[PDB]
Amino acid sequence: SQVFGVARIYASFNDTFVHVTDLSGKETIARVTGGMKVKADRDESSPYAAMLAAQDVAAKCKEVGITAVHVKIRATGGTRTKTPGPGGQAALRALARSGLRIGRIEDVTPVPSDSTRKKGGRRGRRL
Amino acid sequence: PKKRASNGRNKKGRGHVKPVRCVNCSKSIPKDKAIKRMAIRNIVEAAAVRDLSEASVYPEYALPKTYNKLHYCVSCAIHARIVRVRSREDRKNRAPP
Amino acid sequence: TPVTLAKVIKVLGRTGSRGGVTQVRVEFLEDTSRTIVRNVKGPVRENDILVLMESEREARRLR
Amino acid sequence: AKRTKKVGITGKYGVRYGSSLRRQVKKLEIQQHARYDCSFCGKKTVKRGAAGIWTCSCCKKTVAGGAYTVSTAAAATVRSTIRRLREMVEA
Amino acid sequence: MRAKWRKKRTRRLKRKRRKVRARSK
Amino acid sequence: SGRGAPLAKVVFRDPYKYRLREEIFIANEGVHTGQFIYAGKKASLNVGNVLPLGSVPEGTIVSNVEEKPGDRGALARASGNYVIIIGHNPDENKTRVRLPSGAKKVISSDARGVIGVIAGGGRVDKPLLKAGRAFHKYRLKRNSWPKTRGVAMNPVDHPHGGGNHQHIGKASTISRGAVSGQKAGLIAARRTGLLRG
Amino acid sequence: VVDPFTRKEWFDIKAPSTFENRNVGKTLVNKSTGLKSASDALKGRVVEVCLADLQGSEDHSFRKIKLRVDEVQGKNLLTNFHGMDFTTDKLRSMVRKWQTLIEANVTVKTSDDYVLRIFAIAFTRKQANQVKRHSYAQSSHIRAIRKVISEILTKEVQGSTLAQLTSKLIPEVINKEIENATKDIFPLQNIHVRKVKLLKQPKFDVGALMALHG
RNA sequence: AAAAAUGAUGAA
RNA sequence: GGUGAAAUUCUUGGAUUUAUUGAAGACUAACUACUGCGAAAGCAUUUGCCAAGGACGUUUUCAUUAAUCAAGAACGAAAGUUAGGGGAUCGAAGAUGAUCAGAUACCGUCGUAGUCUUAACCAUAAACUAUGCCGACUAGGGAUCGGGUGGUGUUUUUUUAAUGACCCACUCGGCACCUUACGAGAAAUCAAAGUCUUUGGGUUCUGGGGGGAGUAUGGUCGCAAGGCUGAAACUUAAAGGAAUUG
Repeated sequence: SQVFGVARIYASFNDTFVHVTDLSGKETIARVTGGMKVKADRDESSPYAAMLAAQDVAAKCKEVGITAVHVKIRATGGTRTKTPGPGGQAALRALARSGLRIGRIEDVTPVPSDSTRKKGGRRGRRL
Repeated sequence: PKKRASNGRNKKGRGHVKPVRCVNCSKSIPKDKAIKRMAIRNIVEAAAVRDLSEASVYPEYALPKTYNKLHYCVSCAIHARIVRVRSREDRKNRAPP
Repeated sequence: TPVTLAKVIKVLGRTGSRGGVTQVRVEFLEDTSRTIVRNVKGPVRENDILVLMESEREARRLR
Repeated sequence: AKRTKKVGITGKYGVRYGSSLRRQVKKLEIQQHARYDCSFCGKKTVKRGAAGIWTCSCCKKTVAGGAYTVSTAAAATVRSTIRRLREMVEA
Repeated sequence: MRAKWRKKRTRRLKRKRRKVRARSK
Repeated sequence: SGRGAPLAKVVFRDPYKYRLREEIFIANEGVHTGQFIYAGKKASLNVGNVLPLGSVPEGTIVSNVEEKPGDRGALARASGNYVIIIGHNPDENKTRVRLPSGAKKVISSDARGVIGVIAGGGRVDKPLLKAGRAFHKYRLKRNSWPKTRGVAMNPVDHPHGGGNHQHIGKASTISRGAVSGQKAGLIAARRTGLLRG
Repeated sequence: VVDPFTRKEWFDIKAPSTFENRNVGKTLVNKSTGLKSASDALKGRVVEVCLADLQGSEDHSFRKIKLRVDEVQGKNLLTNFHGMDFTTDKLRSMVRKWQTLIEANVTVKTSDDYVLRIFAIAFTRKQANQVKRHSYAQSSHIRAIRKVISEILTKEVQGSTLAQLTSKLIPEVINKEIENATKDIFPLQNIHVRKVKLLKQPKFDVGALMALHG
């Protein structure tokens, strides 16, 4: 009784992608990032930016016909942090509170079973 | 002088282990020495739990968790307050709390 | 209408480097079951009513 | 008695062409003039006629091989790979 | 100065000494 | 003479007339005198056998490969060279292979090749050490040795000739569209200098 | 300049008969144009579905399913089995410390020419009344368990059609029989197939697809 | 995880 | 994208992001431990082949065949060297954007050699337990790995009736750990670093205040880088260890 999409939230540091697609995933509806909700260049990964992006994405999911959405949360992954950025939870909650129905949340961060050498050098990034 | 009977690590019997990389700075640290934490968290924050349970299409959803094993070097663990410098006798305690 | 009335049901503590901001928990007046945590500038009591220009941002910088 | 300390067979070249080139040539000429085991008759009688041609002094069998060795590592690897592919095709 | 840098700069100096003495010889 | 790779004399029976037919194969390494060679669509996958590209599996090492079926061998003929089979396209009746230069090629699966690698490999690893051996090498091939540098000539003789010092004097990279008499140096070079620094 | 969603049809997606309720969801492509038709852009699509939704039960909350569109007829996309996998939360919740992790892996082809890779996962179990801290296995038990798991998996596949494999994956009979076969070697906790991937496909043979959709 | 260099000689 | 903040870069020729494929090289996460194996360096995907090894069991066999070792020999992280293959990633050098008084530093973006492999070299590390090896004895305790013994112990298809896992009690061997030091030590600490002025179980190697200096020179090994061996003149009253208070 509801039409489902897939939200495909990518919550890194430095940015947050909110990207709804069909079930197949190859048709995209309302990909909005925090970097085009804020103009600060450092607040691009903020929860406020993520919430504004998710509100826009829900607005465009409506009047296109998406009523419910499955959720694929993701971090940068690979050899990088694979900890979700600040904006993932704010985008999730904005999607849930902006009229969209929700189902089947899952974490799809790319995790290596083993990997190329990580960036930074042997002694790491020295601050 | 020698600060620690187990110099800074857990390696008695082998000699070489393998490096891991620090999650914060990517410093190479032997696995036996690295400070290791298991981050098991609900995939949805506690303040958003009610909102997502009300917005769910499933009457009885399970609210999955995320599992992530973090490896810290000594400097990053101390800077991030994961471990703290301890008094001379308190250093000998190995219990987690 | 972008004006939200929320009532302070609990004062959490002081925040800010200089201690000028206060963590509070407020419940909405339109519905008395939706509580949020906000950062407040001046002196606050329990049962004080705040005016929320926006009403979705959770308060950061906790203690 | 030991007549040369290191030049070996390249002592025919005297002092010319450079010691590195003489060392490379020494390695490959020792390989090229060695006697090799015959895979057919089991004797140590296989010598090079010309590059790639290896003939056993007895049983007179000739096998195509490497320029300076009877078998190259590539040819052995190819033989093993072809055997494996043959085995899966036949089974 | 750090010991490994004493060693490194001394090694460079020994290279220069060998070079000038080979020049003489 | 003039060839690094040894040759195998392989004699077959004539299917249609009572007589023998001698063929001149490029010997693959490990092939011996007195060995039975099988050629055809139903030949077994053994070193020295001649098979169509379609009938052999992925990763097969072949040599003397036909670009077109029936041209009797065009690819991977020099000593130590081979072709790697890297895939099939049964609907198109094509086989994808890797050539010795690294190029990827698509050939009809009816083209034949010899299982194995051309014999005589490792030949260019040994230095010639002296002009006399290069002389004997090229007197069995053709008159392309020795080579006089263009900058050692006069302007009448070569584009690089002349000058009060030996020097090219203009870029030695020459366009593909240049005419005969101009194409000396590096023709249509996409890049110059030492590869990967 | 132009709204791109005025040229969409919202094709419906149908699951094979080897599942509970057939209606999976919805998808959209484009208006069929004389240059490019919707069918080509709509075939080959992989739709990711939770087996809980395919079966109408929450005990299949993990172990998601991939459905591959094989052809379009009318406004219905008839899918077929394309893969199975566990959810990340399930895998990470099962992989805990102080127990041995046993993984097995086979590649086998069904009765029809569906060559596919089957995985399998199991963990060592503490006995009731066990006082020892960890319950690790002795690396010969692991090899014996892996051998018997491989034979069981190779035996249930290549003796079945892809449909029969799916219809025996849903009730989880392979992991129960793995437990029965391994119970004399070492006790185990979480025996699962965890993943099925398909490597090569046979000819289209649309008759079998229509046998699964009817 | 912004920046922060230096401090003449002897002197119960 | 990236950062503390940026910029260098990419981007309506569609970047980033989504999907379906493919190729390549490298790695072997989670499980993973005060756990295992190896002479050390080291060694973590599956399966097959090849030889090897410790411990245990042994009313098997030989009978001193042993311990430590100048000379001598094999192996020996990383980097580095020669030549071929490979060359995804990261990344000395280099190039660039920042920061800065400067900043060819830290931070950012690239990027050569290198990183991987085959065949040869090199022979060095805080190559560390900064504790040579062999042997004997001296204190309480609980775990753990491998082997063995016992229990009329539990548990699994049939509920002692076709045999693993677990439990209990011992034992040999091992990685260790906790408490305490009767003892030792300058102390830190140590179960050996004890059995040392009540000084002797056997044996090898090394040191003799700090610098000059692991330098010069000679020899020798190495393709080289360099390794090994290795002074003197001269100079100087401390340098150094472990703790205490600030």
